[PDB]
Amino acid sequence: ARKLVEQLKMEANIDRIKVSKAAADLMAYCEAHAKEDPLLTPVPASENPFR
Amino acid sequence: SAEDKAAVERSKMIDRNLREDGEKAAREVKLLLLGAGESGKNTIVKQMTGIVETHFTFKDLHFKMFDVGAQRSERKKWIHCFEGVTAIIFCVALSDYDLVMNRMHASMKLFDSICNNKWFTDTSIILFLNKKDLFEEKIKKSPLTICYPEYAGSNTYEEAAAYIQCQFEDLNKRKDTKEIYTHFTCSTDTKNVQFVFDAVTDVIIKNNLKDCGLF
Amino acid sequence: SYQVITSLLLGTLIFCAVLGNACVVAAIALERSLQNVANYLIGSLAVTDLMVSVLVLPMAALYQVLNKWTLGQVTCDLFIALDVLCCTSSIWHLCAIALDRYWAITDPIDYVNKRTPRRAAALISLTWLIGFLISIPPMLGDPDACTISKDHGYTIYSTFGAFYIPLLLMLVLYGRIFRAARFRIRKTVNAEAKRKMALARERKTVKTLGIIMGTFILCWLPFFIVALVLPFCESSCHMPTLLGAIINWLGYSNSLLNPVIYAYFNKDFQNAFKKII
Amino acid sequence: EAEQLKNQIRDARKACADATLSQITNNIDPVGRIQMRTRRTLRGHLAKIYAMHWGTDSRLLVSASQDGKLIIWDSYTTNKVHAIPLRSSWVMTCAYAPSGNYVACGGLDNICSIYNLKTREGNVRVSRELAGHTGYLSCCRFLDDNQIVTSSGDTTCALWDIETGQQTTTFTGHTGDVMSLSLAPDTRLFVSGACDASAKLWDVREGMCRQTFTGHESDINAICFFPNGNAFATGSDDATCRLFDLRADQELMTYSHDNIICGITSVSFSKSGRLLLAGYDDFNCNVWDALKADRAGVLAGHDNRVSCLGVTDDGMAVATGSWDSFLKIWN
Ligand SMILES: CC(C)CCC[C@@H](C)[C@H]1CC[C@H]2[C@@H]3CC=C4C[C@@H](O)CC[C@]4(C)[C@H]3CC[C@]12C
Ligand SMILES: Cc1ccc(CNCC2(F)CCN(C(=O)c3ccc(F)c(Cl)c3)CC2)nc1
Repeated sequence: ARKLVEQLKMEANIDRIKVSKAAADLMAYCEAHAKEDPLLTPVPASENPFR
Repeated sequence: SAEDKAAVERSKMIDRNLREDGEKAAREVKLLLLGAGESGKNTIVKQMTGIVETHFTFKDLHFKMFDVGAQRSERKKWIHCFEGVTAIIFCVALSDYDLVMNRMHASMKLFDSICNNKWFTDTSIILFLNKKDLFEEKIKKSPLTICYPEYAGSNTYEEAAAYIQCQFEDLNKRKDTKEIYTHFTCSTDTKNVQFVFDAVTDVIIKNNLKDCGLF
Repeated sequence: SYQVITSLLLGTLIFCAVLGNACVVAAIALERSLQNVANYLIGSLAVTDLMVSVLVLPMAALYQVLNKWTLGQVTCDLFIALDVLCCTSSIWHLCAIALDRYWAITDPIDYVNKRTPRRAAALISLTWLIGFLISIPPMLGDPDACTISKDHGYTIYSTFGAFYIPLLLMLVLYGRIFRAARFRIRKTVNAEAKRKMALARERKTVKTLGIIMGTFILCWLPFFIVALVLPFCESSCHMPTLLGAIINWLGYSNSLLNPVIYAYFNKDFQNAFKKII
Repeated sequence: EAEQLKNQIRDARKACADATLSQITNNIDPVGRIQMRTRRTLRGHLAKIYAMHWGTDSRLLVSASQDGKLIIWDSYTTNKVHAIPLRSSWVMTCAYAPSGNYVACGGLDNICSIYNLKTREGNVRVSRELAGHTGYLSCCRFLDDNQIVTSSGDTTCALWDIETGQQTTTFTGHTGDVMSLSLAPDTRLFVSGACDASAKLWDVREGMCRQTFTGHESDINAICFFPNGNAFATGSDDATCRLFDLRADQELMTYSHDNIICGITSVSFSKSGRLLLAGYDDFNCNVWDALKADRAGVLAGHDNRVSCLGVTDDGMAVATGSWDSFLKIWN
């Protein structure tokens, strides 16, 4: 109906970016935050609150 | 460390409260009421927002019965929340055999789904069959063959009620570890709580027999 | 060569009993689903059998191998007292298990409302009180021979309090349980399938009660009928040493067999073993 | 109409991508495999655990159990801090306030109960009751001490004002029951998954479905927001997890394996977002890689299905709560 078609009318009028650009942004965030990620590398027990 | 001592005392008292609440809730017979709509849930509750709890004691035995009729959504996303209830009290109105498919067939489908359910493999069902007098009036006014086309009995209480009971028992598939306690209830039958007490005691006895290796 | 075979054959039995009891206790301790009243009784029985097979079994094997008890006399009295404490404690653990099963099978209302771990604690305390009060009278009142007292009075008192009164208690409790369970199975009963299931359940309860009573009887009855008759007819009938030792170790094997009956046949314990290994 | 209008969106789904994320992401070295160990274990609940939520302090955490209890821990010292009794014991969700002064819960009672925690007298009282839903309250998430966003089994999400007590906004459009709910880091939008295999991104300010993604093939159970804020991850009963991008409007990566056949109950992201952790019906929590779609270890199983998990905002710990009434901390 009118409500159902309005639910997706604005979906067409959206800006889609390149998937390569999105992957580059994700890679940049991961690499700029990889250093401060205790789950990636084993955190030393000195600063680890779970000794 | 005064803060640590206070935290330890708080943990100890919280553990005490949790343990005592668990002990209180262990000695309660958990019952799950059902029914495909106007099958007699209100009558069963009166003679004894989203979920209604009826907590009643009979012969020093506590029953807590949960009705989820007002909960209209996908059942499988919350049905497991009732895994471990002592018994299921499924209610079916005998007068709904002719009403419209049929409310009787809808009740049968719901009964099958929650009986052969994988969260309710080893739990017993206390089936009620309400409105026997109205069922008699309706079978005098019209045959039962509308609900069950493959029927050849007479339009009397005995044959029709027995066939309905047999059809509802046949839906059970876990015959090894569950049994159905069919009863016939009217608006004046005062033995319903007695029957549910008998069924609960029987299932507890059978569970103890299985635990000791004698069943 | 004959003294090493009889030592290894007894050491193997002692090791099997110790490992079995230790495994049962470990399964109960390392599981949260196995901490109920029934499993508490079974695990107390397993602990008692562990005490038997760890304390009184190595010294019994040493006495069997070295025909002479060179380990003093007060030590012999102490070991006899500990033995007649632990064995009667095992028997009364069996009786307590039977009585708790009887209460659970007869009274659902009690089973739901009043059942608590304090009931199991009281049962175990009564069992061990009986054990101590049976073991202590010998302490109150051939050097190379360690045997129980043969006074007629204490002999009949201990044999009845540790095997005959417990035997009658278990017999009547399990008989009433048998009739109650038969009534339940008949009450539960297409129709042919229902009656076949009822007959299968009846055979199952008959077999379980037979296993329990056979483990009790075939183990301790040959020991206790001898302990009752021999002190009255010392010289009328000869008691061979080999046959007496076989009877004594037949009684001793009850501690080994108790886990195999009460825990190693139990589905919860089997599941705990499978999950822990 | 709507079905015809969906055609151009479907065409753009493949026109804007014309590739796969694996080709772009296959040029980086995988991070070293991590063997997380159960640092702490929280006990005290007596029934199945249905939800948990880390506090913003990275130390406290709430947990909801079917026994009728909502417990609040202190994972660094394992000691209890609170145990709120419930009006209804059929609780299936809980939430922690970002301020930490409030805790939400809800379940089959079709009402989101808000419990205050800055009480001088030391106990807990219900600050507000929100019973405008006609279905079980599957999920809830605080935006502040004033506004919350719930999602119920009546195929409806709702932005509630706690002080007003009424639905300030109602998010409709989900065909099935909404089971999952995640908030964007800026809280200007949120994403909610439901049982119709669709995750919808809604703007809180306008209350309109800004985006819709139909990647999953079964009932979505869990959802989380990537730390970047331009992507999110979704886990369903199809034994698979997916990552979708807000700007790209396309599913990027799919996480699945032959050793996983059961449904996913909870998902979350790490501090950098590199690792994706998801708890399954097979007792296990698997740690994935958001840039390579390869596993980085399986946490030691609970005794029952793991119903919830949570990665701390600083990435310092991962809690998993299961249907066996235990909460395991991994680090
Ligand atoms: C499997 C269960 C029933 C426990 C083990 C029971 C059997 C195998 C045990 C119990 C007591 C044992 C006996 C105890 C003592 C002796 C005396 C000596 O000559 C060594 C063999 C012999 C004769 C043993 C043979 C094996 C035996 C009969
Ligand atoms: C009331 C009662 C009496 C006796 C018993 C069981 N009594 C078994 C034995 F009669 C078997 C033979 N015995 C030994 O072989 C033995 C010898 C030296 C020892 F140091 C030990 Cl420890 C055992 C002595 C005990 N239950 C209850």
